[PDB]
Amino acid sequence: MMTEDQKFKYLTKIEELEAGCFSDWTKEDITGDLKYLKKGIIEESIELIRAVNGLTYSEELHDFTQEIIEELDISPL
Repeated sequence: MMTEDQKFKYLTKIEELEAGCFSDWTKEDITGDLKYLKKGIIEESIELIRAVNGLTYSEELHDFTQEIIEELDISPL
């Protein structure tokens, strides 16, 4: 189900895309209501499932670009 490959691209995503661009480079298409599901693809911890049953709970995903989307962006691909 995609993911796992582009997850290392998160390195530079948190670098540049932290600006809040609607060219948000978090995988393709919306999985969550506001696409914000796509962040839990890498660390997939169950405690994060509390947020949308898919994404970060915003406790640990920061180094993996969580606050870039965090329900602020709604841009699919």
